[PDB]
Amino acid sequence: VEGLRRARYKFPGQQKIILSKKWGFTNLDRPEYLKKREAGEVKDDGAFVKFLSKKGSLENNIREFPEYFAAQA
Amino acid sequence: TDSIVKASNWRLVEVGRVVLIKKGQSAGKLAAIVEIIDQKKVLIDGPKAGVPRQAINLGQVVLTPLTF
Amino acid sequence: MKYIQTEQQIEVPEGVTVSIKSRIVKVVGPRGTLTKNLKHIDVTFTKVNNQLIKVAVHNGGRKHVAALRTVKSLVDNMITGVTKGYKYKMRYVYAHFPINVNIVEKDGAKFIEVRNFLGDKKIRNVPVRDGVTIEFSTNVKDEIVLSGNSVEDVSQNAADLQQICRVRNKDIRKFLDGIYVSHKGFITEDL
Amino acid sequence: EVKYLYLRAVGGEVGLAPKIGPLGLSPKKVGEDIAKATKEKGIKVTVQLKIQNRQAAASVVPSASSLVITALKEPPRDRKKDKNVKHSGNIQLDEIIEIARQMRDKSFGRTLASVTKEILGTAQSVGCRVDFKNPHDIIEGINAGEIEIP
Amino acid sequence: IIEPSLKALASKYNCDKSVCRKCYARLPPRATNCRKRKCGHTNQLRPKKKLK
Amino acid sequence: GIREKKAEYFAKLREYLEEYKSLFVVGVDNVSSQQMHEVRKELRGRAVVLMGKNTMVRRAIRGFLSDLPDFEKLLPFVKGNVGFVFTNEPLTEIKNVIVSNRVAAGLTVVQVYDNGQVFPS
RNA sequence: ACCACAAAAGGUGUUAGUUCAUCUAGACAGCCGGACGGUGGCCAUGGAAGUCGGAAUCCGCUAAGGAGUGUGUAACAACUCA
Repeated sequence: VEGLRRARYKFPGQQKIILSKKWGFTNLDRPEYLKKREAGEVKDDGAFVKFLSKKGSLENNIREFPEYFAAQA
Repeated sequence: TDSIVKASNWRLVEVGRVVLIKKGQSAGKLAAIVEIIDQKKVLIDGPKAGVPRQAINLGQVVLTPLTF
Repeated sequence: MKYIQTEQQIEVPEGVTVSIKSRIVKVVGPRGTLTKNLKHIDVTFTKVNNQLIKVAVHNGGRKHVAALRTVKSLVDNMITGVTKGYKYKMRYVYAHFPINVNIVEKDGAKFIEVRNFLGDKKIRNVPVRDGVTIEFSTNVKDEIVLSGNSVEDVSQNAADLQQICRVRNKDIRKFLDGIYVSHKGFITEDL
Repeated sequence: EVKYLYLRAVGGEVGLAPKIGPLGLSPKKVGEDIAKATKEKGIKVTVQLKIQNRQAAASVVPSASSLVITALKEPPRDRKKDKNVKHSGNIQLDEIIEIARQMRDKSFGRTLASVTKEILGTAQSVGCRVDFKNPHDIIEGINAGEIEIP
Repeated sequence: IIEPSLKALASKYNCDKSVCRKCYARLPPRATNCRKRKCGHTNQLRPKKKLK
Repeated sequence: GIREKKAEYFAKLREYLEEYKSLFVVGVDNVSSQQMHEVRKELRGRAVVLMGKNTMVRRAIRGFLSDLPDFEKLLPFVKGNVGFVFTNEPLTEIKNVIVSNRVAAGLTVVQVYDNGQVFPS
């Protein structure tokens, strides 16, 4: 908030700086993401995370998400 | 020889100060300040003279030296 | 924010009597009398008793509350000047040319005469205001003492005696010479 | 008889006494060799509280807890040649750093042996003081021998 | 020969000050504000350089 | 964590009131760390010295009117740079330790509190 | 209003507002006193004790005191700051 401020000068216009929500490279608000971490829908790929879907075929959804359905806390 | 700070004898706005209404439909009647709202509006009622209870700006009214 | 009233309380000791009409202030005490014109500031003085006076600003802004506070400070300086009095001890600074300071009478005006400041040939002169006396220090080298009632007269005379010895066209942090105010005390010895 | 008190310092065997002890009626060259009989174990840098009674050099040894932690370490060096730092890490002494540190005049305002044994046992920045760990993170786990010294 | 009992009060009145950048005036060390209306009361400052 | 430290202060002041019965309010003014260190070392047996913020003590006493209200008579005597000494020895030995020891050229005892009353000692 | 101009950046000039933290559980500011001990820690040893220079960045008493914020100094003393 004092580093984008320091770059704010080297642009034209009068643009502002707001603090992001939602783990702000992805979508999906910070408490909703902390609830989806506990379910297991959230699969780490490099630098961005693929999300689970309920409309795909079931076989590859199980073999790509082994931890969602189970008795893991 | 003492502290000869003299008077500056005012009449003040306060709860209980009796006023004379000079502008409006009340037109020259005694009322009493009931509860003071802010620096400019007060709440008055003068019920034995006939003016209804109302908020008023302190421009329309003029203070009397009497109190109760 | 338009405060509805602000007040300050001035404490009055025993041996002084104050007389405030409209905004003219007269303070009488064991060292004499002082007067001050405060008609330009819109404050109200109110006696609560012989020892305490409240000043007040009713429906005032921010500047006006600051002006109330400085009215308190000025009346306090008048009271402490008429009880104790003020006494500034100034101390000379010279490296090579000894500053020579005399008290002369010129047409009844009692000037202070400064000679040989950094070897200057200009004979510098400073007038002495009304109510300030000037003594020289016993058994302390290079010290003048200005003592009087008000802080304004004493301090402005000390500042006139200071600023008449500025250094032009040279380095001020190398040429350090001048007459500087050293100590700001009271005339009474205990305080 | 008079009182002269000085605080001499680090020296290898006989390693500027003259400027501090000229007014106390003592020697200059003989006083440098008089401190060799105390700091000669004790070859680590410490202090010496000397007390001259106006006619002789009578130097004593001040109880130093960091030098006592250095007295349970490696002494290997001779003089002027170790070429990097002349420092050496050494053995733990988990029980020898609790009896000697709690006997160096009981300073620093301690009300326990685990207090002094952590004050002069967790300040180790030249030694590790452990065989499988390090110092300065064992003060919250050293809870033995507290009732023995007190 | 100044005998620094006299020089310390001189540095108190002269040398222990702060310097603004755009207007180049003498300012007190704890002061963070210029009192002028032509420079716009700006806030950037520095300590004044002493001798060497 | 400031609320935690102040709740800790409330908890320990409630603890050290309800365990001791002999109180020595002391007028400790401008005392150095050299004097206080040999007070912390000397009083390891009977008396516990408690310094701290005497204006934090005000609301601490105000909130302790429910249990032991006889500490109500201490708020006029928390005035000044004062500290507390918590012990069970009633009058003599603690006053002889505080006042007489460690003087050089302020360690006095201004108030003595014993189970509800006040004593000049 | 067209329309005969004004900008980036600032201002403790003043007014209102958002958020965080201390928040009356005496806050900041000021004045008064502390600002410990291990510890000249390990060192490069003419001399280095926080302080020409290097790494570790601890513990107890605590109400609180840094293997120290500058100065002074062949080294300290000492003032001062959190």
